[PDB]
Amino acid sequence: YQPTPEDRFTFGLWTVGWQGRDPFGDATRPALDPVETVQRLAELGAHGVTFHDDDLIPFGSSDTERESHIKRFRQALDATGMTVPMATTNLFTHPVFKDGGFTANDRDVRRYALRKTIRNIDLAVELGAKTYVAWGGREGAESGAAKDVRVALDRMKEAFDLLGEYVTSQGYDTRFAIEPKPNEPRGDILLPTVGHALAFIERLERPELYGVNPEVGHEQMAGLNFPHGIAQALWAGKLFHIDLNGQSGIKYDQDLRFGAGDLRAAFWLVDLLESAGYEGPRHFDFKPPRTEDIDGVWASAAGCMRNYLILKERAAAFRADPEVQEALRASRLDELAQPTAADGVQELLADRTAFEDFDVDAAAARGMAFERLDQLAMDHLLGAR
Amino acid sequence: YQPTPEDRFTFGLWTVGWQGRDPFGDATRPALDPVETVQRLAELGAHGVTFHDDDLIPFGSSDTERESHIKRFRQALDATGMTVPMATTNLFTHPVFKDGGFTANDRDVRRYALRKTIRNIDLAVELGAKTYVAWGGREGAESGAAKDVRVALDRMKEAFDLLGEYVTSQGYDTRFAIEPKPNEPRGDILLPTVGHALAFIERLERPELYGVNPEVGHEQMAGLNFPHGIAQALWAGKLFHIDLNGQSGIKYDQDLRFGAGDLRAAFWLVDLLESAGYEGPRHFDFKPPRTEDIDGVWASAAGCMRNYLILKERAAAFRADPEVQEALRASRLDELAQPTAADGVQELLADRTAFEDFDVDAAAARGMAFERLDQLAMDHLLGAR
Amino acid sequence: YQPTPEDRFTFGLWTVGWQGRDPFGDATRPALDPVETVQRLAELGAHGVTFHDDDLIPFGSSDTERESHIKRFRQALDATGMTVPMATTNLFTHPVFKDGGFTANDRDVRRYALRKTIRNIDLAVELGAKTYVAWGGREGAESGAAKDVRVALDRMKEAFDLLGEYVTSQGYDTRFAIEPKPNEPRGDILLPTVGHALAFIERLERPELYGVNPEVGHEQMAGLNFPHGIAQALWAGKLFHIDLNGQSGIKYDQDLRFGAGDLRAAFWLVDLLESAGYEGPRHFDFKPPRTEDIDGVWASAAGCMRNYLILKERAAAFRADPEVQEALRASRLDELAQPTAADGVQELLADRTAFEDFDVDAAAARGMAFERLDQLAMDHLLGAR
Amino acid sequence: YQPTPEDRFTFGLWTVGWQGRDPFGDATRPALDPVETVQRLAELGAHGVTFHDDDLIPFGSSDTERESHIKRFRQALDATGMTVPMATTNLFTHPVFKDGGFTANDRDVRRYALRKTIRNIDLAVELGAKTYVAWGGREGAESGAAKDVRVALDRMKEAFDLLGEYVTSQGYDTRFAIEPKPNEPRGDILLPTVGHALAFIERLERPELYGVNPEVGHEQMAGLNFPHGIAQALWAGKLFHIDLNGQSGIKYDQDLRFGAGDLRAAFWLVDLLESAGYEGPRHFDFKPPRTEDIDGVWASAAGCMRNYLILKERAAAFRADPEVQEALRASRLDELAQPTAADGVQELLADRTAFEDFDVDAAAARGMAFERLDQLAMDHLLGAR
Ligand SMILES: OC[C@@H](O)[C@@H](O)/C(O)=N/O
Ligand SMILES: OC[C@@H](O)[C@@H](O)/C(O)=N/O
Ligand SMILES: OC[C@@H](O)[C@H](O)/C(O)=N/O
Ligand SMILES: OC[C@@H](O)[C@H](O)/C(O)=N/O
Ligand SMILES: [Mg+2]
Ligand SMILES: [Mg+2]
Ligand SMILES: [Mg+2]
Ligand SMILES: [Mg+2]
Ligand SMILES: [Mg+2]
Ligand SMILES: [Mg+2]
Ligand SMILES: [Mg+2]
Ligand SMILES: [Mg+2]
Repeated sequence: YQPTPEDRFTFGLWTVGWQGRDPFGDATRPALDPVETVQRLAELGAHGVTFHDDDLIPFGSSDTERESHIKRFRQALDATGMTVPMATTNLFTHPVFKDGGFTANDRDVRRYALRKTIRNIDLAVELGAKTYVAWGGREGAESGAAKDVRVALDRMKEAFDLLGEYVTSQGYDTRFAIEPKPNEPRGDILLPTVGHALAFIERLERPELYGVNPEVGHEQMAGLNFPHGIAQALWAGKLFHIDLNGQSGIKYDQDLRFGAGDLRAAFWLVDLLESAGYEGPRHFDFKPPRTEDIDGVWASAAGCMRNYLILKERAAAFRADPEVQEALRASRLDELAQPTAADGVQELLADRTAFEDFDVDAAAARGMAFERLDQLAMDHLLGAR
Repeated sequence: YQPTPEDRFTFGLWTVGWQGRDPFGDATRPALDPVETVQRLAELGAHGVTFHDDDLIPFGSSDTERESHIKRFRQALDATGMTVPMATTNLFTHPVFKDGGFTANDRDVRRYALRKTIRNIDLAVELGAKTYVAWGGREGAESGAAKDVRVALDRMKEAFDLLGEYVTSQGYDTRFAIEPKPNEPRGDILLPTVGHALAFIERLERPELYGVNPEVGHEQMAGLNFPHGIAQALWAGKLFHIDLNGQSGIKYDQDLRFGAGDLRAAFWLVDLLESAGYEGPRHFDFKPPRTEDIDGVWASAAGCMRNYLILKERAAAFRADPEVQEALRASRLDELAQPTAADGVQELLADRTAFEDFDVDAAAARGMAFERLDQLAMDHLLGAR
Repeated sequence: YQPTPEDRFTFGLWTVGWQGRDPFGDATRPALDPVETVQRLAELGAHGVTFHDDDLIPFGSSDTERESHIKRFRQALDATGMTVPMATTNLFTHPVFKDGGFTANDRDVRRYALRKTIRNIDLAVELGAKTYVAWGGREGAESGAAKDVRVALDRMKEAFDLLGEYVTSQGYDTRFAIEPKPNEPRGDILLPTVGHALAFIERLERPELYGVNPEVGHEQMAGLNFPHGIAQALWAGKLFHIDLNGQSGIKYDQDLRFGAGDLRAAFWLVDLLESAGYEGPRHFDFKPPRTEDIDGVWASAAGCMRNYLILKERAAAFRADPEVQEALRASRLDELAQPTAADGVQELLADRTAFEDFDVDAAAARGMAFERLDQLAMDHLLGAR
Repeated sequence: YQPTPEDRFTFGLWTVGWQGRDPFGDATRPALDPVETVQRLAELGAHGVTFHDDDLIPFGSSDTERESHIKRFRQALDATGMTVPMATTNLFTHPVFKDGGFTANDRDVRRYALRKTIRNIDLAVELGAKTYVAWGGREGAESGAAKDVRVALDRMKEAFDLLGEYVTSQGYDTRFAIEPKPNEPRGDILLPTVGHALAFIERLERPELYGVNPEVGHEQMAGLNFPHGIAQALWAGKLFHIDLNGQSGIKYDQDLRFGAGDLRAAFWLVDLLESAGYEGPRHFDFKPPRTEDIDGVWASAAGCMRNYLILKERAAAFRADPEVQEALRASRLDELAQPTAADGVQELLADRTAFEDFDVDAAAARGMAFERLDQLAMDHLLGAR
């Protein structure tokens, strides 16, 4: 279960780099230099790194000091072979984005938001990123009249159509992935789930430029089944990126290392990613618990990739097992793939077997055998098979 | 706060008609005849009624006894002036729909599902319904391998495209509203929120025939802000119907009378429905708590409409108040309506005031005054103003 | 991983005998004869069965029909060597209970409830039950003024006090175990968590005759840590019995088979009970899904036992592992067991190294080494180690 | 609805003094001088302020700087007639606490925590505090093996026992009030609910020196009924103090102003405390949103007091209403107060009307009349009545 760069595992600079501050405490670890992070990650067997502009270049740096940062970073990438698949904007930390970035009530703060973003898009594309994520963590409200949602969305649609026009005019090959989240730090964040984000993308001027970047713990802060949501992102053809971590319940977002939190949901997400051939980076946006020192950080981080590869093995052994292939026919998972009525309406209506002569009760009593199948999955996760 | 038929309040036959059975208990009230329900509701001041085929016509009734039911019902409507704005199918109760209706693994049960639905669509349109709701309460799973979600959705899309073709061929003016729900009775239901349902409708053959039918308690079983979701259904132009009730938390769906459960969320939903000019029925899909006898039922039911009209008054007094109109300018809710960059990209990029010369910190310190505004809403809800 | 009576695995008649009617669903299974259930669970390796009074004797039986159901049950237990370690009363199915048993507002319903419980305490004793469970499913409320809850804690205590007087006047060697649950079938239930039941006991006249019977799913309904809840109850000496099952987070109570739901909490639970030296029943309170026929009912009751036995084996190996031992030392679980200040408050107060010359910066710099310890735990659970 | 000291409304220095840094956000406000806060809260009508040791005296101060901060604070309290009813210790901000204070695995951190608490018990006593709050925010865990929780309940009890010995050896007229919280800043926190804190107290050497300090938001984090939780604590005689605020369901702790969040639970809370005759502080533990400047900080601290006073007035009128009295009788809240069986177990057992000749069908047919009683309650709250 040794990670190699062929596995496409990537991490955020801010993940291993998180210093330990939370609503009730101060930093527990030092600030990590992005060069030591690149180097360490490459020795852990990771494939790449990602970044918010303010992880790389500390807010309000001039162009000198901006260059000095990018250059020492670009040397650490060249030397390691590490790649930067995705980058993003910090439109949440500075006191100025307290009521948002793209949907801030103040018109000045909103146009700025966008200048800060376009500036970083040019660094991302230079460094090789093919996805540009946008997590609108400040777009929402703690009270009902503070934000009119129909207009704030007109604004959000305008801010994305503005970005879609600029990439189109510059000829970049970059695509945007919108990252939904139900709450935290705002009381309610706009586009709270993968569903909302999928529907919102269909109202942007050029929908094809836009997908989602789901995050495990996010959808589970809404008590939702993450593999189910990802299957709908896949069905739409909109899983551009995926953020992986752990969450132990409906509570504040924990950002545990992946495989921690809900373990059976972690197994079905690996199973689905792998059975549907997801190509993108397996990115860990997670937070080494502030109880740890730096050794615990790279450890927590190695554990993210270990559990991915272990669950990957158990999901392939499950799908491969003849007895489970048989168990799927027993539960009629082959009949689900069958068209309900390729032939059509006229045919269905006419069919007496489908209503008039249909023995409902015989059919009611055909057991689904779902439990035999789920214990086979349980033994395969546990390696009792 | 006297309900009149001009207020468009409507109820389900199964709401006041619910006998009191739950996962741990038996019926506490008798079965209510749909004629006594029509009559009683009209005397309460309601505008109309709705129905699942099996509320009206008891499952497997022949055509004689089917006619006998519809006719005595149609006489109670004629005599009262009561209207039937919406109807639907019970694709959840009978033991045969234990693994779904439209996405049942068994192909036979699926085509049947549809015959049962098309049959009822013809009764609905005859009776004057303009919306046909579909609540797929059995479409989901309690375990990961029991349902492949990408295929079950291909099936769900096919089942809806099949219905969209039949209305198109018969020339009916009926539209479909899809009702999302996170869970219960299935462990995870497909299309768990308004967001998911909006995005799914964009992949049906004729999207224009389809909207949502949100339900208050549903989105709050996902810990989500219901007014926020409804604003996105409105923005899309997809709020075809709305189901109103109460929910006191993330737990089993309670179906409390409306205004019960989350009261501040009830005030912002009325405020939004009214400020955006929703035309549809104000439908109460709720359940008189089984502690009640029949007097408690019509009482609980009258309380649904009372709280709608009381909250309606407080929302109009809030929007009307000069001091609150002033409070909205103070929080810059007028600037949210303003285009971010009608002029465009070139202009924004060039603008030094929007990035290069922008004083972030002055702007950071412009307080939002959100709290003064939310206490003004609080005094208006409470009638301290 | 095949069970035998040595494992003390038990199952209520109500669990495999669930007919599958839920809020929106008719029963999908035929009732099971009790005598068939003790046979089939004996053949799968069970220790014995438990029951509610109205599980074994139909409500209303008459008092020769009762005689008969008891003789048949007795003979089947004697035939298989199946025990009856626990029994309980049903104070939630019949409508006389719609407002509660011990705390209904109607006095005469609290008298019919108290007398009904004493009838089954006598029978339970004759059959060999040494624990009597009390789950007040209907005690609680939907609205605020409906229940004065300080006077309801008065009526709860009165009942449990008279029940204690009753069994001590009889010389009955039996103890009570109160089962908490936060909600369902009531909006909120009285004594909603483990901590709430434990606190109530201390105010009873004979605190020693009472303990707690916690369920996995009930504490998970409130997002609590079920292993921690079990540890506080063993710390208090009050874990008299337990109900094992699974639950996928905060929603309706599903009662999935033990092992399903939060699989790592089931790992951590079995590590606790086996380490604890808990020697009461491993009782399963689960429902086979209504998707399942009677074969699938037996694949799910066997799944319960199998999951617990894999889990015991994985937890046993985790704790025996040299690696894990060194990591526990590294995370100072041994320092946690040394007293903070056995040297009294006076030498603590004069210990200048406890404050004045405590170095908080060398103490704050130390990593806890919990991510590495938890990854060794994940490795054992997945059979990677 | 203007407050005055007669209303005993208090506020920690940490509440209006929150600078607004959250998980993803830098502080949006300047720190407040303590002396400015007692002045501004005195001018709004407060009773007094509370503090954590490191709120009044900066961590690391030196032991003349400490002298000075105490003298300045004293003089400002004496200037305004502001009291200091409660004080607490900060065992959660500094990294030495990252694994806990009283239950860190490191022994020497449990010694620095115990000594730090005793330093502030002395100071609190001199200033007039008759309640000492203990919120173990960092006591608990993120992973299972990290904390043996039965040995952590040993270390918790040891600390609270030595603290009891300390204050009785001193003759200090002060009592402790343990504050539960389910999670944040730890994945799960020890003593997570009211019931869990109440149960722990009974095992201490001097149960009488300890009570509970529950917060609205903390019980709501677990979806519990906060009015019911407060009623069990007054039933046990243990409500020593309270923290009032608001929370919109299950998610991170927001600490909204009292009145916001679950407005009807705030109604039902104030009905309980005013009916209860609770005469301790009405303490607000809230955060003005980080959206707000310092004027908006004061519009939110004034909102707290105003909401409680409207609510007291609406609840007072609900209970005084003839209509409500008759409805309470109709829902037999008076029968709930008559003993079930004051006539002992023996005449209960021979009362043939308690069982043999109890008619369960005429008892089951009776409505509880709770929807009508709850709608009269909704009418009072909205000022419709
Ligand atoms: O009545 C016994 C109780 O254990 C059980 O059936 C349950 O857990 N209800 O939720
Ligand atoms: O430490 C005192 C405690 O009351 C407070 O600040 C809190 O409620 N934390 O959640
Ligand atoms: O700002 C980038 C974003 O992905 C971030 O890591 C997040 O989702 N925190 O909740
Ligand atoms: O089947 C119609 C549907 O609207 C139903 O009332 C529901 O949503 N129960 O959860
Ligand atoms: Mg995140
Ligand atoms: Mg993310
Ligand atoms: Mg519903
Ligand atoms: Mg509905
Ligand atoms: Mg149970
Ligand atoms: Mg249960
Ligand atoms: Mg507090
Ligand atoms: Mg708090």
